[PDB]
Amino acid sequence: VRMNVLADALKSINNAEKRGKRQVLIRPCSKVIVRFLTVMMKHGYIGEFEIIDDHRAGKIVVNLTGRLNKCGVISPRFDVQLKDLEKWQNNLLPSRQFGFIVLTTSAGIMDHEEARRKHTGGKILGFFF
Amino acid sequence: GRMHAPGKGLSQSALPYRRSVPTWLKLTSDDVKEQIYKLAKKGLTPSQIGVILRDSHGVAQVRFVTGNKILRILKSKGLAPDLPEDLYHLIKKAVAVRKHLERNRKDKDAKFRLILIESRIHRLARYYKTKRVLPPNWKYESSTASALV
Amino acid sequence: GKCRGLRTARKLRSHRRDQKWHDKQYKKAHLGTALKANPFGGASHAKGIVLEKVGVEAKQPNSAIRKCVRVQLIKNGKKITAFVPNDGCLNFIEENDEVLVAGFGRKGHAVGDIPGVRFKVVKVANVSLLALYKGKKERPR
RNA sequence: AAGACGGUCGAACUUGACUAUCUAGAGGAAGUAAAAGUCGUAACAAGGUUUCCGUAGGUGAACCUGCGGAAGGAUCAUUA
RNA sequence: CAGCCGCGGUAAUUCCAGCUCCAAUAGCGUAUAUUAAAGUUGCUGCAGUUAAAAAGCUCGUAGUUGGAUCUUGGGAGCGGCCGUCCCCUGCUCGGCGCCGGCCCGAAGCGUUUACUUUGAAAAAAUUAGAGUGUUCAAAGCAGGCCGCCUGGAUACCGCAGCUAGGAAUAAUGGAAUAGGACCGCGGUUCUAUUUUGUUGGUUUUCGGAACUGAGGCCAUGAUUAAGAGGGACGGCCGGGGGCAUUCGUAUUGCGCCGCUAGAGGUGAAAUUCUUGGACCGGCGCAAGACGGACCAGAGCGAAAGCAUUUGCCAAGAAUGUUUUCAUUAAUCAAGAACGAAAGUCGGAGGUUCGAAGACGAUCAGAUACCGUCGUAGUUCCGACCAUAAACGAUGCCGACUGGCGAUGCGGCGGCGUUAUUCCCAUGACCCGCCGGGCAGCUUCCGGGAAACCAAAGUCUUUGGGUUCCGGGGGGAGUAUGGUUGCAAAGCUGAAACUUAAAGGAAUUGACGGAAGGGCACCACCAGGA
RNA sequence: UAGUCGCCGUGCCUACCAUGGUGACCACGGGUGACGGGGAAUCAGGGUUCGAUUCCGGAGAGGGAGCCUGAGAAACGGCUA
RNA sequence: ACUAUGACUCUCUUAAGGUAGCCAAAUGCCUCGUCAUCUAAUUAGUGACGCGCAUGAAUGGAUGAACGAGAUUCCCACUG
RNA sequence: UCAAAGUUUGAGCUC
Ligand SMILES: [Mg+2]
Ligand SMILES: [Mg+2]
Ligand SMILES: [Mg+2]
Ligand SMILES: [Mg+2]
Ligand SMILES: [Mg+2]
Ligand SMILES: [Mg+2]
Ligand SMILES: [Mg+2]
Ligand SMILES: [Mg+2]
Ligand SMILES: [Mg+2]
Ligand SMILES: [Mg+2]
Ligand SMILES: [Mg+2]
Ligand SMILES: [Mg+2]
Ligand SMILES: [Mg+2]
Ligand SMILES: [Mg+2]
Ligand SMILES: [Mg+2]
Ligand SMILES: [Mg+2]
Ligand SMILES: [Mg+2]
Ligand SMILES: [Mg+2]
Ligand SMILES: [Mg+2]
Ligand SMILES: [Mg+2]
Ligand SMILES: [Mg+2]
Ligand SMILES: [Mg+2]
Ligand SMILES: [Mg+2]
Ligand SMILES: [Mg+2]
Ligand SMILES: [Mg+2]
Ligand SMILES: [Mg+2]
Ligand SMILES: [Mg+2]
Ligand SMILES: [Mg+2]
Ligand SMILES: [Mg+2]
Ligand SMILES: [Mg+2]
Ligand SMILES: [Mg+2]
Ligand SMILES: [Mg+2]
Ligand SMILES: [Mg+2]
Ligand SMILES: [Mg+2]
Ligand SMILES: [Mg+2]
Ligand SMILES: [Mg+2]
Ligand SMILES: [Mg+2]
Ligand SMILES: [Mg+2]
Ligand SMILES: [Mg+2]
Ligand SMILES: [Mg+2]
Ligand SMILES: [Mg+2]
Ligand SMILES: [Mg+2]
Ligand SMILES: [Mg+2]
Ligand SMILES: [Mg+2]
Repeated sequence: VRMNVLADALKSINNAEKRGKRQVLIRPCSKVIVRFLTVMMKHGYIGEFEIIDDHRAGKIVVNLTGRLNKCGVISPRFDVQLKDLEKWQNNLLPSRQFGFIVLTTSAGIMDHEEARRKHTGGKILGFFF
Repeated sequence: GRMHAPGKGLSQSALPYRRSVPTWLKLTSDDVKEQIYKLAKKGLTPSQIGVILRDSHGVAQVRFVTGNKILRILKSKGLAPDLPEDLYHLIKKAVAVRKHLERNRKDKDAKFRLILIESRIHRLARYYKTKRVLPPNWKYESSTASALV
Repeated sequence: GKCRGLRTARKLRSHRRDQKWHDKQYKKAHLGTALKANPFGGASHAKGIVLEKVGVEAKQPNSAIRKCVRVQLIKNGKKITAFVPNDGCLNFIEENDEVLVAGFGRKGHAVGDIPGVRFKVVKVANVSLLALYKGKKERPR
């Protein structure tokens, strides 16, 4: 059965961005997804999406720009100590200059660099660059 | 996809967004209940009730017009059956199968379908055991089953 | 992997534990039949007595008469065709003399022409065969 | 003190059972490695009876035939 | 000689010597175990259409994974619309004390885990590491000024246990036959204890445990109904299954009638039948196979597969649906049902064909290919069996990314033709849309060793879930052991030893008793010495 | 359950009752060229193998067993088979 | 292509010329056949070998649990 | 509108 909503959505967008598609409809609306989009949006990687409320699991329409090479997921949700954060971000990213690993925490949903400022380890969700 | 078959049919009811009642309908929940009492007294399932109401009286859903649902109302008045109607219909089906096989011992396909049916029964039975509607000692037993319809 | 579950450590480890044995080399190391069957018994050298001189013929394209020698080990009693290498060294090897034998760099595998000969002679009577071939030392008589 | 009755532990010998490991052994029957034999030429070109699969029986040897499959076939088509 | 490829058959850059030249230098060579190299055991990180590979199919408890839904925000002051510092529990004894009340401090109590951060706690030795002129260093923890001055630090130290902070993600409870909260009223039974100035005793008042009557108030109590799933309903649909029932010709056999001498069969013949009437034709009878042609790149079935008529029995995929329940689900060692042909055991039946077998033919041989006979078997019922290239050689669910026409089913809409005939509403055409379904074509989507695939795609930009299974060829699916079976055999399943290659796709040749084109009197054709 | 022994707690031992406990989360049984650990070698990151060996803990002095003596021994450079 | 043997071929004789299996057995003269085991020692007995004077397929061949007042050989305990 | 067609010194090919 459908286990991971986010896991289906993020593939759908990467198969859009490869084709240069302009706006994308995603069928199951989750709160975690919503937090994820708002994280990338405040930092400027995409435009203004809008969510279609049905007294139900909503839908979401993303107006896509063209700056996103990939937006990936890590299943299963691994715990991540501050020891392993460097090895993860090394092996999981293009470079030491750019690209991000987004992990939700007790503190809240935020980037790994913000986790470095706040002194907060946690559970890896995914990444993008 | 379906559980014990290869079909993957997508056909079902689709309820609309407005949970509001229409303007033309002025039949109250109390009047509908007095109808419920008569029909339950006469002997009828929640399904067939919901069917008639939507057909003649033009009231598609009671859950939407009134607040609570039809089965919980029947449960309040003590019309609910000893066990759920779907298990009722399955054992009745099971019996007719074993009956037809009794003369017709060869029907192998009938044996295969029977066995899948019983697997489906015990699956539901464990759900209802967790939902705390059957007692722990309940048990489908082809010997005793035919007593139950 | 395929089960990328968070709680399948056991299932994974078990599978690995079964499949290591299908690797031919691990099985080679950990079952004893190879170590026991090997007359060297996990050793570099082994002493033995010369009992006869044999000219084994070479394999194809090449064409040669390789000079081997049937030794019998003392500790087990097993019999070996230890090959003497270089030019004119066989006249030195007298019969009924102790020679230290070594391998041939292949870990249980035949080498080229000499069919089934994994062993070569190092010493003769506390005298290096090299020293005899070079002419540094002499045989004690 | 010498000494004796009794209890407990009990070495040791005798026997059996199971159990592990190594091992001799008349003669037989397989595989593999060298050869420039002897008998034929199945197979690869329709290999001159297309090939192969499962299963039965047969024959000095390779092989043969029966029944039902597959094409990795010598046909991706054959006409209201 | 050469780890390997290879060298050596009379000018050997490969041997033995000399002549030189190279690497390393008081050190180098050889052997064996072992490690990186190995993305050749892969969690990070392999493969599984064709190179080795997916259980024949489906059911099934443990195992593993599982939809959505409940707190978001608020107050005062701050910095260059933006960010940050300050704050977001509740329910007996004294002072920031102030004019019995208010607040604070203290004691006790808190629906519960995983997760994360702190501290303590950790034997030294070791490792990393600060300092330090062993004359450098390897070492040591010493030393330095001319009486004095200093060092003899520090870090890492899995996992589990404890300690206090944080509460997003993943569980988990709660009020639904309300034996439901607050705060109250009165009984029944039992008592902590204070009391009547002093000698003694009890119940009360007044406090603390169980039981028991009827209230007032609570916004009074039940998350949605998933393009998750089950079950119901409507008319359909289909070589779907079983049982019983009906029909057809042909067939071979028989009986009878007609004319008659050959018939059979082959590349060419004979054994064979035949003037005791063959073959051929007509009419009757007979038994068991088989249901052609209609029959499609069509349907249904878990899979093998499933097609003469009619009847009975029940089922099901798919469709329409504002039908009910509200997480009941997906995949699965162990265990189980089914499973073409041959084979086996009993009966029943024994028409055809036809393993075996015999003989007749060709042929150097043929114990085969050709022929005449012909046994078991081939048919039905009842008992076993579980193996095929059981092939799409392609496991199941789930999502997304190009078209195009055709088709089968159910459903919907829409000029007109055409039968019901006399309209309606149905039937056949006709033009469309919708769901999933067997297939087809199509392209620089991208992938792939290529052959190829809208899937064999969404891969070094590598993780949606889960089973099975492969790691050089042979030896060998053998042996030994175990288990099943009347037997046949099935299943599980090693090693020694040998060996440097085995294979796939595609290119160019060569060959072809494969086809299409074209030519020549050292080819033929027509002929001649 | 009640005692015995023992410095105490306990099938440690004795007697009388009850009939339990473990198991695909791999027990049970068999193997181990296994004393354990602190550590070493190797390395990109993950890991792999080794570690009798000068510090700690255990066990042992031909094989097994038994004991006096002592605060302390089931001692082996103390005894009896 | 060591000798031996003879897979293979022919011929004479008859209508073919002993296939599958088995043994010095209750069937073998020469014979106490030869080798191994069983004994200190074994012309007996058991297991392989086959040239079988003269094995052999319903004149049935081979096996085979249970049973035998059947024929032989050995071992334990036991005994005038 | 299908009877058949076997072999080839050991005495030296090749980037
Ligand atoms: Mg399933
Ligand atoms: Mg052939
Ligand atoms: Mg042909
Ligand atoms: Mg052929
Ligand atoms: Mg072929
Ligand atoms: Mg024959
Ligand atoms: Mg030289
Ligand atoms: Mg590597
Ligand atoms: Mg390695
Ligand atoms: Mg192949
Ligand atoms: Mg293959
Ligand atoms: Mg399959
Ligand atoms: Mg397969
Ligand atoms: Mg979810
Ligand atoms: Mg017919
Ligand atoms: Mg089939
Ligand atoms: Mg299994
Ligand atoms: Mg069959
Ligand atoms: Mg059959
Ligand atoms: Mg039978
Ligand atoms: Mg025939
Ligand atoms: Mg003949
Ligand atoms: Mg024939
Ligand atoms: Mg198969
Ligand atoms: Mg991969
Ligand atoms: Mg192999
Ligand atoms: Mg080779
Ligand atoms: Mg000529
Ligand atoms: Mg001409
Ligand atoms: Mg340490
Ligand atoms: Mg120690
Ligand atoms: Mg210790
Ligand atoms: Mg000791
Ligand atoms: Mg002692
Ligand atoms: Mg001394
Ligand atoms: Mg001592
Ligand atoms: Mg004998
Ligand atoms: Mg015979
Ligand atoms: Mg007789
Ligand atoms: Mg006779
Ligand atoms: Mg006789
Ligand atoms: Mg016998
Ligand atoms: Mg021919
Ligand atoms: Mg020749």
